[PDB]
Amino acid sequence: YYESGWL
Amino acid sequence: GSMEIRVRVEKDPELGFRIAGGVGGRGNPFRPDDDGIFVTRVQPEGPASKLLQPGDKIIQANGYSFINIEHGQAISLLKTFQNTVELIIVREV
Repeated sequence: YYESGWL
Repeated sequence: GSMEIRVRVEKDPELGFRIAGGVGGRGNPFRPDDDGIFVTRVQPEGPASKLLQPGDKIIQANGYSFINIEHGQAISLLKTFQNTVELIIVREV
């Protein structure tokens, strides 16, 4: 799955 | 079991969490056949640390529905809000 960077 | 909960995260200077999922996001570590947006990591002592938890599913942010939202669209939206981000999340209790 694709994980975002820190938001 | 699941409930829709509202939390307000104050960017200080950012929200302090990561997400996975969304349309095109190829899933998430919690519910593979749910194409929604899931919180994956929460920074301890960050602005979200008393509010969100890994596994939470974001379904709205400042009135914008996250149901049927694409992965990058959700990331961009969260990055673009400048101050408070009022979230509706789905959580198992």
